[PDB]
Order: sequence, then C-alpha cells, then structure tokens
Amino acid sequence: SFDLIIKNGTVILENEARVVDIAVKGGKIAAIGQDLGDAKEVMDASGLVVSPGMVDAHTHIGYETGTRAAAKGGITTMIEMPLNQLPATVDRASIELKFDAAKGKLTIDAAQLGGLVSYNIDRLHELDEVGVVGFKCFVRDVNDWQFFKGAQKLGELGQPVLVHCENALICDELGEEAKREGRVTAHDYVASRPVFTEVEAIRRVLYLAKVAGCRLHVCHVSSPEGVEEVTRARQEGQDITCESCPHYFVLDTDQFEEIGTLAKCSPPIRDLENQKGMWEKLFNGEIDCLVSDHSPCPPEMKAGNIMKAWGGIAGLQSCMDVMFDEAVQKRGMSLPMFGKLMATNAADIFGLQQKGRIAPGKDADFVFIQPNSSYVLTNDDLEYRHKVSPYVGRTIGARITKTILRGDVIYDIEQGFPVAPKGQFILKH
Amino acid sequence: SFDLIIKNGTVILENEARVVDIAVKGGKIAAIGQDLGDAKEVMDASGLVVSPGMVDAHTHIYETGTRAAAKGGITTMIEMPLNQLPATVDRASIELKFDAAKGKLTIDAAQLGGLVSYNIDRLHELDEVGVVGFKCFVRDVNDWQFFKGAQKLGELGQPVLVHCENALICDELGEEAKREGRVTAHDYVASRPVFTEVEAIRRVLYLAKVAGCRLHVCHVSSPEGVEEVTRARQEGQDITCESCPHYFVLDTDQFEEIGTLAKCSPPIRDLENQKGMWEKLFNGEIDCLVSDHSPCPPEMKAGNIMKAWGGIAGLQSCMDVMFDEAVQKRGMSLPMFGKLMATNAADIFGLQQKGRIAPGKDADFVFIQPNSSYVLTNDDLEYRHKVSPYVGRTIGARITKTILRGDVIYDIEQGFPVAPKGQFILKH
Amino acid sequence: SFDLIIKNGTVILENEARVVDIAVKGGKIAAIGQDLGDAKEVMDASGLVVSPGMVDAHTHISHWEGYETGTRAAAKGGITTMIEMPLNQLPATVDRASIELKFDAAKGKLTIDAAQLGGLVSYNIDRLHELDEVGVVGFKCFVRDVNDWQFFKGAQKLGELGQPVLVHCENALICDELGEEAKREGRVTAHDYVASRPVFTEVEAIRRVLYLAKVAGCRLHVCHVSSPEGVEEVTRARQEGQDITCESCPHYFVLDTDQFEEIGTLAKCSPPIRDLENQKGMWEKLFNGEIDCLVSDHSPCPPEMKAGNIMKAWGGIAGLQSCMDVMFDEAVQKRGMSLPMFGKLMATNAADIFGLQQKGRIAPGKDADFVFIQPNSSYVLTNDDLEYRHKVSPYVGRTIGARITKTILRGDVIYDIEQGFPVAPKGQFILKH
Amino acid sequence: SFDLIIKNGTVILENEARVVDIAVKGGKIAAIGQDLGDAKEVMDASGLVVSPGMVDAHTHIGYETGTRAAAKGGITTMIEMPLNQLPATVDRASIELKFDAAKGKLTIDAAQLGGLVSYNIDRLHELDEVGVVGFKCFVRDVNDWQFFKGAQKLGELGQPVLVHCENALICDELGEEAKREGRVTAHDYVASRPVFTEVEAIRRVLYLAKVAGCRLHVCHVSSPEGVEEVTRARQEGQDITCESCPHYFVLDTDQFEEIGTLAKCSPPIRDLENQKGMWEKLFNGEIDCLVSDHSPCPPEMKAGNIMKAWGGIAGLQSCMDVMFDEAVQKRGMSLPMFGKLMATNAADIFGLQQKGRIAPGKDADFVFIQPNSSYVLTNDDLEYRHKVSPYVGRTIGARITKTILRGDVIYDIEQGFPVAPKGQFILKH
Ligand SMILES: [Fe+3]
Ligand SMILES: [Fe+3]
Ligand SMILES: [Fe+3]
Ligand SMILES: [Fe+3]
Ligand SMILES: [Fe+3]
Ligand SMILES: [Fe+3]
Ligand SMILES: [Fe+3]
Ligand SMILES: [Fe+3]
Repeated sequence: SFDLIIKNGTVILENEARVVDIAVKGGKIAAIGQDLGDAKEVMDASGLVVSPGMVDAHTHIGYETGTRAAAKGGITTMIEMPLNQLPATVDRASIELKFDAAKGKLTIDAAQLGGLVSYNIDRLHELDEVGVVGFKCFVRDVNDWQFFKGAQKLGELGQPVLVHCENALICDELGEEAKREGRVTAHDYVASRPVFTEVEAIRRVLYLAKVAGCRLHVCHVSSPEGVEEVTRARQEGQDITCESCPHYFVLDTDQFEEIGTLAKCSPPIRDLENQKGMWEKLFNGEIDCLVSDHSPCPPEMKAGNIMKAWGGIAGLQSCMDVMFDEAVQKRGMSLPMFGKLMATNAADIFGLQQKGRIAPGKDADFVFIQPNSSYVLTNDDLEYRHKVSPYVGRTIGARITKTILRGDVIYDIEQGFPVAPKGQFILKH
Repeated sequence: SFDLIIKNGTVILENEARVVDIAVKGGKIAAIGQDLGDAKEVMDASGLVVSPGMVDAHTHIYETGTRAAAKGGITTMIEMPLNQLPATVDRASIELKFDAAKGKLTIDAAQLGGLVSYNIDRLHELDEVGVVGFKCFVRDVNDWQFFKGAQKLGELGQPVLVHCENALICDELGEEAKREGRVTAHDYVASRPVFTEVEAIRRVLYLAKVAGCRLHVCHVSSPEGVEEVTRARQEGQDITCESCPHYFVLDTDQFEEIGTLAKCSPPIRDLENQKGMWEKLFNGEIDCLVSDHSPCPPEMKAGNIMKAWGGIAGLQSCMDVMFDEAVQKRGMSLPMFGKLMATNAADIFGLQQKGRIAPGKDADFVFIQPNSSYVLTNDDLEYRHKVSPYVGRTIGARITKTILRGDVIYDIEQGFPVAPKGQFILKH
Repeated sequence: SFDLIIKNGTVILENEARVVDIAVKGGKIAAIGQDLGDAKEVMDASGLVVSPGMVDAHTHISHWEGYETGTRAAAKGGITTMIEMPLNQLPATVDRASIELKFDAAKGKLTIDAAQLGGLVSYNIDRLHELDEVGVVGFKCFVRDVNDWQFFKGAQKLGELGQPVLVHCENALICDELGEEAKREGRVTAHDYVASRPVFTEVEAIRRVLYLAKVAGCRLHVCHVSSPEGVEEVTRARQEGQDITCESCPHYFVLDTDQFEEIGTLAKCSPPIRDLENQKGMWEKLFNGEIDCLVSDHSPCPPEMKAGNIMKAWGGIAGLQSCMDVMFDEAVQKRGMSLPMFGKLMATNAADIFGLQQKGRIAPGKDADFVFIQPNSSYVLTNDDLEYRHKVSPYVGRTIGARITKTILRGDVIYDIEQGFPVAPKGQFILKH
Repeated sequence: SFDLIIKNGTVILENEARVVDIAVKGGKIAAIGQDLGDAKEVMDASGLVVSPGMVDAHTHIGYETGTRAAAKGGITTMIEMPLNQLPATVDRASIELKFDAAKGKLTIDAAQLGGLVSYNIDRLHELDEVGVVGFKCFVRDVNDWQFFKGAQKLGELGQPVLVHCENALICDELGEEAKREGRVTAHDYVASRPVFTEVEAIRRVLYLAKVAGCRLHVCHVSSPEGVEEVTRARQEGQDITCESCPHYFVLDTDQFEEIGTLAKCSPPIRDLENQKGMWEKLFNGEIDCLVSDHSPCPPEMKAGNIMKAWGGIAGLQSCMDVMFDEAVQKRGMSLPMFGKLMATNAADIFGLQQKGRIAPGKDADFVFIQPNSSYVLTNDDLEYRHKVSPYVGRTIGARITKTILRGDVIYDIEQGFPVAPKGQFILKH
C-alpha cells in the first residue's frame, strides 16, 4: 500500500531519463519502475519531466517568503548561508536562536552552514556537533592566519570550508578609484572587479586549504580562469569542488548595464566572451553545481548608481526553469547531467544522503517541469519579500508545474501553495 | 504479475549498495524497491551481494567458453575479432561466425570488428552489421594504416581498441635473451619493459587524436601506462583504458613459481608495480577490468617461458577473484566494483541494455556470497582445457547464481539448469 | 709580435658587440681589447661587423657536389667550420674504413675546416666505437634508416660512448603514403606537397625519438625543425630536464609555401617549408631562445633531379653560401636581434653542443675564424655568384641587405669580396677525443 | 702604456677559465689575452684565480665598516637596500641626504635600490630619475593593492621590483604560538616559519607582478619549493629572477641550533635535506645569484632565546671564500658558473653595464683567490662594526689575497687597506 504513485513522467534517474513510475511511502521513494501496484493516490506526469528537485547550496535568507519563492522555483532543499543574518550562525547558541525564530515558517527543507569567522575558531566544534554541513568564510572575515588555523580545524572535524574568493582589497580600491573618476556604469563596476582578483583569491585559498588538510568548496566562480584553477588543483589530487550561478550563464555585462543595479553582484557578471567559456566549463563537467546565491534586499538599497548600490541577485525562484531552458532546451544538455548540476552533486558534496536523486530510499522530493512552455516573468509572479528581480521581463522557455517535498505537493502552478509549511531543518551527523 | 522477484539481497545500484528488491518481467528489470508485490518465482538473496552481471570487454573465444563465463559471473562478453580462423574483418566474416555459433551461446555477446591492413575499405561493413568497436595491433597495421583506419572509424562513430606494445623492441629483447640463455619469468618480463608499453601508448594516443578517433587502450600493465592515458584525457581527448585481474592479483614472483600459464603479452610486473596499479584503480583512472581470456592447448604452454605461447586462461575467475581482492581485501565500495566490472564497459561500448541494475535494463545478475572461500581446482573449470594460473588459489567469495535476461543459467547448486539462451548483440 | 691585428670593427663578443681590436698569432686569437701593439699585418674593419665564422652543424657535400666547390661556397658564405653529414656521400661514413677513405679522397680539397659526424645505420651498431675512436662529434640517423629497436640499441651504445645522436624526425611512412595519395589525385602542387608532409608527421616523430633516446640514456639533437609545434616538444622535454637541443634552417625563416610555389622545385625540401603563419611562429621561437642553432642543411642536386613536377623532384635546398648574409639581414637588420644573439645562433651554440672547443667564439685562445659583414649594404644574389658545382639556388634573385666582405680561417683570409680566394685550400678535418 | 697588467692568473672569463693576462687603463679593462706588452705596473697572479669582483645585490649598511668588510670579502660592487635605515631611501631628498652622509666613506662601489612603501607610490619616479637600479618592498610593507599599484607604475618606468616573500602574518602567529608553549629552540623557530609560508607569498607576488606587468626579483629563497615556483613562472614566460644566500647552502638547522642567535635570519635556515635540494637547484641554474643579505646588529639584540633575538646574518666578509670553497672546491662547480652566480648575473639583472664581467671595456674590478689554502675565521679577522659572525670558527678552504676596484688594490691580505676610500655611488639611466 504505497501512499502515492507518479506515473508517465519522463523521470530523471542517475544514468538516464525514461518513462517509469515512482512509488512513495512515508515521504520516501519506495520503488521505481513499471506496474508498481496500487496507492492511496496517483498523479499523472504525462508530458512532464520529473526532476529530483533542486538543492540550492548557496541560499541567503525572511523564511516565509524566501522558502515560498524556493518551492515555487522548484527548490526542495536549500543550504543556508551563515553570515548576512541578524545573529550570525557561528555557534550552537546563535544557531538555536535561529531555529526557534524559524519555527513554522519553512516551506522547504534546509541544511545549514556554519560561519568561520575571526572569533569563533575555538567554537567550530559546536556547529559540527549541532549538525552543520560546512563552514563559510571570506578571506565578518578571517585573515590568512585565521583561515589556515580554522581550515586545519575543519579538516580535523571532517568538515569542508566554503569560501567567497575575491581579493576584496584590490576590488574596493579599484572601485573607490572609479568613484573619484565618475565612472559608475555597470561596465566600470565590472572592470573594478577584474578576473585576476578572482583568480588570485582562488589560488591563495586552494593552497592554504591544501596545506591545512581541509576539503574546499569554491563559491560562485564567475570566470573560466577561476574554474581552471579549481580544475588544475583537482587533477593534482586535491579535494575541492566549485559552483557557479544562473546569472553567470544567462546574463552578461551589456545586459547588466541595460538592466541596472538589479544585476549587480559580488563576483561580477562578465562579458559574453567570458560567458561562452563558462558554458564550455559547465558542459565539460568542471563546475560541480549551480546555485542561486539568492541575495535579496530592500529596493532602497538598489537605488543610486551601480557603484553605490547594494550588491546581490534575487533569483531564487528562477534557477530551475531558466537553466532547464538555457541548458537542456537551448543548448541540448542531457537530463541526467541537469539533475546532477541542480541537485545530486550538491547533495553528495554536502552529505545530504536523503536528497538530490530519484532512487529507492531517498526523500520523495520532486519538481515537475513542462518543457516547451514559455512565459514572461513579471513582478507579480515573484514570491519574494520585494517583487523585484533582474529576470523580470525575461522569456523563460519551460515551466514548473508541481513541487513535491517528502511526498506532499507544496507548490502547484494552479492551486498555489496547497498546504501549511511542511519543511524541516536538516542536521547531519 | 512479475516473472520473478529477487528479495533481501544487498543490491549494487548506481551510487549505492542497498538491500532492496528487484522485480523482473520479460527478461527485463521491471522495478526496484520495497513492497514490490509477488511473482511466479521468488528468490531470497539474503546475505548475498547482487551485482550486475560482468560485462567483459576483452574476450577471446563458444560452448566451453561461454559456460566458463557464466560460471564466472559474466553475462555479456565483447568478443575479439583477430583470433578466429576466418578473422572478423567484414560482413561475410561475421555472418559465417554467427551461423557457426548457432545454439552454443550460454551468455550474450557483443562484437568487435578487426581493423587490419587489408580491410580499411570494408570497415563500414562491420559498422553496418553492428559491431561496437574495432580492435587492432600497431594482421597488424603500420602507422599509416592505423591513421587511415582510425580516421575512417572516427567518421563512422566507432572507437578503436588497441594492443599497445612496441612489439619490435619486445621481440628483439626476447630474442636477445634466448641468445644469452636467459629464460626465466624475470627475464621474460625484463624483455618486455615498461617503456615498450609507454612508447606504444604515446604513439597511438597522438595518431588517434589527429585522426579524430575515439580510443580505448587495451590491457594496461603499468601505472606509467595509465599515466599517459590520464594525461591525454585531461587534455580533453576521448580515451578510456582497461586492465586485467592478472595485473592486480599476480606479480612476477608468482609468475615465476606458477610457470608458463601466467605468461602473457604485456607482462605481469613486480609487486611494486602492482601496488601502483591498485592506486590507479582506486583513483578511478582505469575504466574497466577485463579478462583478456586467451586459452590454448597445453602443448603450446610447455617449454621454457620464452618459448611458451602467451595468454591467461582466467575467464571464470574474474569476478570472484576481484571481489575478494578489491572489495574484501582492500575495501572498495560495492558501487565502484559494479562500475569497474560492468557499468563502465557498457557505457563505453554503448550496450544500453547492460551493466546497470536499473529500471528497463536487461535482468542480468550475479549473486555473490561474501566471506566464503574455496580453492580453485582443475575440476572446477569449464574451459576446453582445464588449466589456469589461478588453480590452487584460495578465493574468499563465491558466485552462487548467474542470471541472464531473467533466467538462471548457472547455479552453484545445479550447474547449468537451462539450454544455452545467449544471443549476439548488434548495435545500430 | 702578433701576426695579424683586426682594428676598429664592431666585434661580436659573447655578451655584447663592441668596437675593439683583435690580435692574432699562430692561427689563434692572441688578444682582444684596445692598444694591442703592432702586427705583421693590420686589417681595417671600420664600419664592419666582425663575427665568429659560422659553424654549420648540418652540411651535405656530395647528390652532386664535392669538397672543392661546396667548401668554397661555404667560405664565400662566411662559414669557417662545417660539421659534415655522413649518410649522403656514396661510401656512407659508418666506420673507420669508410671515413679514412673519405679523408684520402678529400686530400688538399678543403677550403674550410670540417668536423665529422658518423652515421648510425642498421648494420653498424657494433662498429660505433670505431667512429668514436676516430673522433666524430655525433652520429646521425633517420628513424639506410634504423627501426625503433636499432635506434634504441644504437642510442644506448652512443650514450655509453658519450656521443650525441642527431635525428631526422618525420614519420616517413605517413608522408610517403600521403604523397602517393596526392599523386593519384593529380595533386602535384607545392601547397599539395606541403600538405602531404603535415605538422603531425614531424611532431609524432620528434615525440617518439625524444622518448626512446631518453630511455636509452642518450643525448639528442633534433635536426631541422620546421614547425613551432615541433619546437614545443623539444622545449617541453628540456624543461623535464632531458639533454636535448634542436636546430632549424634559414629556409624555414625566410621562405613560405607561397614563395615556394613561385620558386619551384629549388625550394623543395624534406621537412617542408610551411606557411607564413607557421614562419611567424618560428621567428617567435628563435627570438625566445628555443632553437639552439641555425644550419644550412645544404643539399645540392643535379639539375635533372630538380626537373618535373614538385612531387617527382628531388628534395633539398642549395643555400650553403646564403645562410650568413640572409639571416644577418632578416634577423638583425629587419627584426632587430642583438649581434651577440646572432653570434650564438650561427656559431657558438653549435660549437658548444658538439664540443668544438677551438670554434665559434671570438675569445682568447680560440681559432681566429671570422667573417666580416658589411651592414646596410645590399646586393642581389645571382647564379654567377654561386660557387656550388651547379649554380642554382632558391635564393637567387633575392635582394640581401648585407654582404660578406671577408672570411678568415685560422688567421688567413680565405675569401675576399674583391679578390676571390687568395690562398690554396688550407682547411683541415677536425677530429675530437 | 697600460696602467697595469695582471699576469699568469687563472682568469674567469665568460665562457671559460684560462691563464691569460689582463691589461688595465684608466680603471677599465683595456685588453685581455697574451703578450699584452708593457704597463706602468705589473702584478703576478701565478697560482691564483682572478675572478670578477663579487656584485652583492642584497646588502644592508655603516659605510666605513661595512665597505671594508665587503672589500676584504672580495666584493667590489654592492646594491644597497632602502628600508630599515635612519631616514628611508624612498625619494629624492632621502637618497640625496644618503650621498652626502656617505661622502668619503665608500671603500667599494655601490649601486642603489629605492623602497616601494605604502606612502610613496606617487614619488617612485623621483628615485627612477636619480638612477636607482630597482625597488625593494615587503609583502614599511605594502598590502596587495599598494603592491599591485606600485608594481604597475614600476613596470611603466622600466624598474624591477624586489620582494621579501614570506607570509609575515602566519609566521608571526606560529612564532607567538611557540613562545607561548615554551618552544623557543632554533628547531622551533624554523618550524614557526614553514616552507609553505614562503611558497604562498612567492605565488601571490609572482601572479600580481605578472598582472601588473612588472619585472620581478625574488629575494633570498630558502627552499627548493620556492625556487620551483619561480622556475615554473619563468617557464611560462614571466620575467622573473631570484637569489639565495650562502647561509642557506652552507648551514642547516642543526648547525643553527649549535651556533645560536647569530644564525637566526628571516627566511629560516632549513634542514640538511632542504640544503641538498638547494644545491641541486643551484647547480642546474635555477638560482640567478648569490647575495649576502648582510644584516649586522648590536650583540645586545642577539642575546636571549632564538624566539626573541633579532634576525640577521653578519656574513658580508665571508660570501666569496666560503662559496668558492663549497661550490667549486668541494662540489666541483666550474669557475665560469661561479663568476656568473657571484657577479655577472646580478650585474646583468640590474643593468650594471660596467660590472660583473672580465671583458674589454668593463671596470677593472677583480678579486684574487688562493685555492686550497685554508684558515679558520676568527672574530679578529672581521672588519664589521661588531666583530661577530656565525661563520667564526669555520675552516674556509680558500683565501682572498687581493681585491681591486677600478684598477687599484683596495685590499691586500698582507698590507690591509692601502688606499683612502675610493668607492663611488653608481646611478644608472
Ligand atoms: Fe559571495
Ligand atoms: Fe553569497
Ligand atoms: Fe593483446
Ligand atoms: Fe587479447
Ligand atoms: Fe634531413
Ligand atoms: Fe640533411
Ligand atoms: Fe629580507
Ligand atoms: Fe634583507
């Protein structure tokens, strides 16, 4: 007696995509195949692609609207960033205060990341105990010594370090320099964050992490040259992974200029030539996962010139459909690879054993996608606190019809959000 | 209902080994999971590991041979072409072969065409028949025939498989040894040095790249050899490679004590080399393990090492010996074992129905009993000639069942329960 | 005191070219500097560049030529020491007997000095020690050619003898077949000839030889590299620490396929002359110090063998007399290469690679071998200026911006632009131990 | 007539060493060879090696004392460091004052280095105009922005940047850590400055210099791993050179433990196995020059444990003889290579056209060395302000007999310092 059965969809399995049925029980995938039998309920995925359901390894979060946007965007598990939050997630005390405040607002599931900061190097073991899945840092921030000592510690606890990689110093200087000269266009901003500032940062961190004996994950890589640094170190046998985001694949500096401060983000959006290289890296399997790096903010902060506007891209709701359209539909990527880049790889890298793949025993988390079905994103579609996004006015070639988490539909393109917040925090041991 | 359900076994799935059930219908995997229902026949695999049947990409052959394969846990073999009298080099060549094999296949068999110096014009023929690749030796082809042939294959969307050894240098060093009276196993190995393999691989890698042809490097014997393939792959070239159990479980000292039965072309090198190979295998630099089964009449195996015909009769020992050595002795995960013994080969050669325990694939399995030993004896062998360098070896795991397309074709208890039901596999 | 003093010239020393005087005594450089004293004879080189005489590491003397004519062509071209190839002449230089015969024949015919190379062939791997004993400075082979085993075994022995192996690197089989394929299709064009000798045939060959020689433990010298991809292999191998050097020739720097198509069979040679883009690459490699020396690979030929279409024609460039001035013009004048670099590439590097201790260096104690070059002074090469047995060359008709005015060998002027050849032949064979 | 002729010496020429005479006129080498004729004076160098005077590209100065020690040590040209001086050589005024303060004190010639500090990247042109031969900087120190900004300017001026490459931060933290746990041993000190702190810094600087478009010279390399980093970069086509010092070739950590604080220096003296690798690097031409990094100090600051004592090696007077003995005599290095490592390469790298080479038209700067003639270094032999050195007690197998600058003997092992100081500053253009 299965609780649910999803029939006739083109299901994305690890090796291939094929039409098979999925049986669900207790919120977990009970079986996969044909003539599964009877279930309390049945769903018809005919004409739909049933994907595992994004695992956004780079999410900044309020919980109610954000998680809401996530589900709508086909995201069933997010990995919450530690800093950029009221109390910074740096130890048990701080994270438990965060849990309490979130009680009942989670529409999707959430794994957690601890923050590696200049002052909690001796409390790292606390968040490891709690069940965090990794630690984030910027090289607030830590110096080379604190990074080395913190990484050495993380390596011993069996935790990976996640790093934002840019020489902030040279960037801020070039930026201010651009201020004094009156060059505040999207192109001036981008040039104040040249590729070498990313590459030098990546090289520094790769080396120190290696000597510290710590596994490393390079966040949002914006250039092929940055990707190349990650690949060469991996071929040397070092334990590292990297990720990028939809905006580095679907946007370029010219469009950034046209769009405005809404397309402004830390690692900047480079020119089309850079983008073509990124696409080559992606298809070559050199970028482990795609993440949103969703960074929302009050519109009052996105006001002013590019140079003084707050950086960050609000696109948590647009990752799955845009990438399915651009990657699979537009560029012909295989469906299984799409599943890997949006969910499986992140799940494996961060040890979310129950997530990221449609396989027996895993959580029944899915996203139903309607290929060849366009629409133009508009402000009123967004579920964000503030209905603004650099993707508004964009033609998206596919649609998310259903989003299922642990066996229940939490988002339906026709009935909206059918149930009460069903999400839970995920803590690993 | 399902024709069969295999219950409670530790199943080797794609990224994980799991205790789940497998339902089969019409020689196909119908479903995987729990609470599958019922079937005509039910098998309890409790305590057993259920692996995808081995896909041996390097087999030299049918009655005896396919029976040994089945008993060894091999459900699909990829048959070599330059062994048979009429060599598989064209349509009429392979057609004759199909007819003569009539009713002798105990397991399924994919096919390779031969790329020889005189058939570069007929390659498309075998391509049309449906072989999954072409084998060649650099009967043998010169650099020109190889470049010319590879270029054609690359256009046909076919990979070239290559025996990579500088034969000239190997032959001369051996002849040299004959002269000096050096004829032990150690002299034989020293007459087939690592550089003869490396030079050959480097040469073939470059020409295949220029020709625009996909390449698979056969039986690599040294980490140095593997290192060349890895370098090329990182440069973006489409190359894969294989090795054999004899390069991981035997070393020169054992070859010396065993005799001519452990004498093979790229030679079994010393223990240090072996350690390097295990390092490469665990690092995932060797795509698959293959038998390179090459039997022969004992008369040709008599004489000193230098004299003896080279070849390892080990088609029946590939699966259990590697499971024991890799998984039991060295801790390899079950999923990786499955990839190296079956999945990678299927993906490399496009055998979409094989090497994967997944929905819709052929129901080909081998049941392995972990921590259960026996000593391989001549009696146990299904080969035409009951000899093998593995005879007398203590193996810590046993094959209890082999299933091909839903049917048990080998049972540790019954032997061969059904008439040969294997089929040739031709891909289009 | 001194026998000769060359005054006021711009002398190419090892690290700089500068106006300084040179004193000579007993065929050797006695001193270098200012106010050297006086000499039996004084030459005024004001306005001229005084360079070390070229050391041609790749010379073929006859398939028609001979010591008399080729050696005079060399002197007129500014070459004072040639390193003779072994497998061209009829009695191939493969052992004691064959070289001694060669010597007896060349008696009194040498206008310039000549070091010697032995040949590594399939049947003399056992005799190699003989030429080493005589004193050749290296062994040449084509991979009568040697198969991979013969090359490996021979290089191993040479490495034991402390002798370098020089190799013509081209996958001949593929080249021949591709050539026969252009033939069948009626494609006998220069551009077609070049295409039947694609870059990968040179790269595959260099790769194979580099590896085998490394395993044989033998020092290697790659002959006439025609493409930057070929040079890149050598550089990579040297950066891995392998003992190897390589050379190229002026035809791969001053001619391209289009000019080759215009010139005809006289511009046909084994590694083919690639296109202009390939040439650009070669200049970059040369200026970057990745090509150790420039050599002629002078390969004279009877006019009957150069007749007909490009595929049928005998390959080989006759340019022994044009290496120095052409390259001085192209490299130093047109491209700005420093004079000392020019000296290294045309003389010093070859001398060092082959252990010619008395040559290619204008420094105290070395042989007084010089060539006087008149810069920014052009002339047009004509068949009549050629000293070869057969007066033809793809460089005929070329306007060269510098001229060789004098060539001095061991203290004596052997070629003078106003007088011709002043003295009877006095070159000697150079045998090293 | 020639003013002087040195006869019968084994002269180190560029290509080889041989017995030839050297003619001098007006302080310049007038000629080289045999039968040079007559001169006002004639020196017999029979049985001696005549080497070009050493060009020490890294010395810290006072002038009267340091210069005498230099001359007695066989050094004829030094390249003076800018920082860590009374006023710092960072601009016109600073160096101008320098010249006047040194008047009449120079026993040997001195080319000059300017400092690249945080407060003068806009004055760099001043020292370039005066004729400095390069600029030294650390990591006052400059941050990544100041380093990049200044190197960019230096590159435009055609000036090389010289850098002390160690991750200062991490070394200081590991050090404090040691003298917190009670580890104040020489072996503890070296461990507090691990090889990775030098590799990281070298990697950072190489890359930034590369992007800034500035020629770079890596100061006192202490490990083969560091040299390998420089070698890689050069093989990639970057204009980079590097140096090391005798103490990294002639001393190891055990000997340092034995000697005490006199052998304590910034990049630390590594273990014997590391020294082996260094010799290997030196022999295959991966290290352009050998410099002294002479750094004397009051013996007061050398009291106490290794952890709190001042770092610096007083060995200006012992570079030539110790290296001649170790490299050539003990290890079989050819004389022409010895000359390049001790003089020619430095001269070429820093444009000292008249120095480092025995060739026509160059300054008549030489040092006469008596091979296989030993002695034990004594405090008394030292000409330093403070007669102390980690080389005291050392058996040195060759001796400096005479030092000649611009044709005049300024040091004689039997007469001492015969002439009044005749050294001059060298400013290039
Ligand atoms: Fe960030
Ligand atoms: Fe972020
Ligand atoms: Fe084989
Ligand atoms: Fe085989
Ligand atoms: Fe040739
Ligand atoms: Fe030739
Ligand atoms: Fe320093
Ligand atoms: Fe210093």
